[PDB]
Amino acid sequence: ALSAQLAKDKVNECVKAQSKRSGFCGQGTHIVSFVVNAPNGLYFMHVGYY
Amino acid sequence: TGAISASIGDIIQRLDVLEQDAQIDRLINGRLTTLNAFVAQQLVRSESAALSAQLAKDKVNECVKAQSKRSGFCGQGTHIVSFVVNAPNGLYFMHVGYY
Amino acid sequence: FDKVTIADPGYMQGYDDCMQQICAQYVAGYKVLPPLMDVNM
Amino acid sequence: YVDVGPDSVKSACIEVDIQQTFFDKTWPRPIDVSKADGIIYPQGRTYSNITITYQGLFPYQGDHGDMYVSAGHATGTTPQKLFVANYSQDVKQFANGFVVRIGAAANSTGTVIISPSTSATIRKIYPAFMLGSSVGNFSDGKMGRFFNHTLVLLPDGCGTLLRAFYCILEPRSGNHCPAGNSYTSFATYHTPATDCSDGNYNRNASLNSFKEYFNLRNCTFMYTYNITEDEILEWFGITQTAQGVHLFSSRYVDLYGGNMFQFATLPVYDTIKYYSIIPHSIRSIQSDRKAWAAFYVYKLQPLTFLLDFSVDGYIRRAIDCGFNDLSQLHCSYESFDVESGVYSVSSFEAKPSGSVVEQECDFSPLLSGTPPQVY
Amino acid sequence: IQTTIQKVTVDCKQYVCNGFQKCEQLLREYGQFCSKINQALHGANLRQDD
Amino acid sequence: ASQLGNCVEYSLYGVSGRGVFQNCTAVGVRQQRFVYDAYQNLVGYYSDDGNYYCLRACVSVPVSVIYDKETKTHATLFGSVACEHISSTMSQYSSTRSMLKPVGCVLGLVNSSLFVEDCKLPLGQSLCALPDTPS
Amino acid sequence: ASQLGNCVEYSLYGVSGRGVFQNCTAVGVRQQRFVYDAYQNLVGYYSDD
Repeated sequence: ALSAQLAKDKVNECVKAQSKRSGFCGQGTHIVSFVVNAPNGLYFMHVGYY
Repeated sequence: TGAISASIGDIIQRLDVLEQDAQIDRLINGRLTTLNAFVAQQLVRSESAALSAQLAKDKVNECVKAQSKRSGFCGQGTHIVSFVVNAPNGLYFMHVGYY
Repeated sequence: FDKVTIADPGYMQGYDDCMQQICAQYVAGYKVLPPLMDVNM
Repeated sequence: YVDVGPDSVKSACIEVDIQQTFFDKTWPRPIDVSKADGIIYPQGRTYSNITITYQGLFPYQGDHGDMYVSAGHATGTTPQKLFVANYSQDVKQFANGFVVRIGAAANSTGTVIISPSTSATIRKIYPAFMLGSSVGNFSDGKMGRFFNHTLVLLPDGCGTLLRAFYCILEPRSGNHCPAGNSYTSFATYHTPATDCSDGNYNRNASLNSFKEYFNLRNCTFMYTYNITEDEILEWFGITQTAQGVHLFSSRYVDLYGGNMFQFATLPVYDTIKYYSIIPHSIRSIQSDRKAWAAFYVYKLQPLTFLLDFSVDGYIRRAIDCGFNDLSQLHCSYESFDVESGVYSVSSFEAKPSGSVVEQECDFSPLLSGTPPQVY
Repeated sequence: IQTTIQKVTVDCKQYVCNGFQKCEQLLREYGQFCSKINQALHGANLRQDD
Repeated sequence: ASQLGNCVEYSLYGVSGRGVFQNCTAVGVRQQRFVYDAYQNLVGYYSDDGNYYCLRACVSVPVSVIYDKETKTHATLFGSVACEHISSTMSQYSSTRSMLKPVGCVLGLVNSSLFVEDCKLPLGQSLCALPDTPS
Repeated sequence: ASQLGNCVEYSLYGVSGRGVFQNCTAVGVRQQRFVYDAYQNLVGYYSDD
């Protein structure tokens, strides 16, 4: 349940919203993220800059 | 609730003093075992409560203080104001959400 | 605080409030401690 | 059996005078756990500098205990009657044994009891006991007769030997004598002008003054212990288990510190339950009377102390966990030091009163009818 | 947000032994456990106050 | 002999317990000498020939002590107990105690404590709900 | 059986076990001749006169 709360925040912080943050987003500057389901949870594909 | 658990195995009325020590030893062992269990559970609940206390502090300084201006669920829809009141051993939050 | 059902422990009266008739004083082991702060504060 | 010298030749006893009021005095020196007074170290094994909690036979803190006390009555040139309190009538139980404080009034100016206006400097004395398992009464009727073999412990030699022995007591039929007449209380004496002479301390005075009153038969064992003369506070203690009857002293190991260590186990296998003290007095002349420190008796019972051991391993501090709520806090945490705060302690429960209980040979046939004949 | 849990301290040797001397002796055989229980509860309450 | 002792000690036909008997109302068939309440412990009405003695168990006074190591000063506190429900060295009660040792009635009776006048920083050992008991 | 071996097993009056010995400077009451430490086990002393 705690990590599910983290999942809700992750989708709002990285996927639905943009970056402009240095902690809850993909390595380097964060450009976009995608989600797909996975066994027992979600799966995150943060896309960054380098 | 002891092999015989009659509120005191041989409270002062049953077989002999020598047997009394054995039954009371059995009853003591577990009375102490479930007291240790109680303590362990209290520790677990206290640590969870401390993590959530930190969460409530973050909530007071984030949603309540400045406008959240945050994508975070806080408020369901755009967040505008949020008020706090005391609740039984807890903090109750009343976010205002634009729809 | 009303619509919640808190049996209540009892401070400054709880022992006599229970003697006139929760078991914080009858089992004589578990004692609820007061919560560090007044409702007013 | 081993003989401890034959009987006496006297057929009459020295007159004994009872002055309980004179003996009674205000001298309150209770056992203190802080200074580790009346504390017995575990004799089988030793412990290090670590401070721990050790479960054993102790006297409980602040116990004022049981007190006893004076030179005999006399004339300027001749010693006469002896002043002794009526200790014979009172007999106390021996559930776990007792510890004795000895001569803490040393080196100070005191009050000569027999002449309450007169002062002298206090010098310590060594107490005697009788320990047995059966008690009765003398032929005069006074309570306190020791019947079964009795562990009668006796100092002597003006304080240079301790006599211990477990004999049958058969009293003597003279005047002032216990199975005799004019009896008030058994006692002892030594004659300082003849036996406390410097370099010539005689070693049969108190034995003589004990066999004046009783005749000992069938005695099983007896050991002697040289006693060095000083003015230093010391303790004694007697306990009993299945292993036998044990004795304890402060004289050998922590003489200047006051702890207590076993020195002799006597081979008694009778559960001692009763004991009485032996009253004693000094046969000095009126010009040469001195003061003689009151020795005190403190019971023992199973308890838990938190004991401090110094680096040398002597106990200089303790806690009686049973006395005061703070001591229970000191007993917990395995340390004297406890942090400032609010600590819940054991609650006080209600006391039972008037235990309640909930729960007709008809004479009607006798009441009705007409009586039949004797046949 | 839940925030805090109820603070309770349990008396030791009064819960386990109804108040009989025989039972108290058998317990002082074990008497370290009561001390640890009390220590733990006191520590938890102090931390809750903090 | 009378069932309504209203004192701690009591012994019933089949069970012996510490009670506080009182005249009460409307509970039980009366067929059974003792009436249970969903537990082995029994509310025990009906032992008297005809009376509602709804009983309780014994009542123990919670006690707590403040070491205050800095000043080495102790003041014992009684939990939610009344200012007058105890007496110094009470003979009514009987604990790991061979010896022990009305100003505060806001939380519980504090015997060896005093009373303050205004506000002292809530530091140090402190107390519960509101008192802060400075040394 | 004497002080020839310092490093391994020993066996005293009523107390036996394995140890390593040294002539440490001085700790204990020295009259009863075992020194424990807050536990069951012993710091040592008197495996000699």
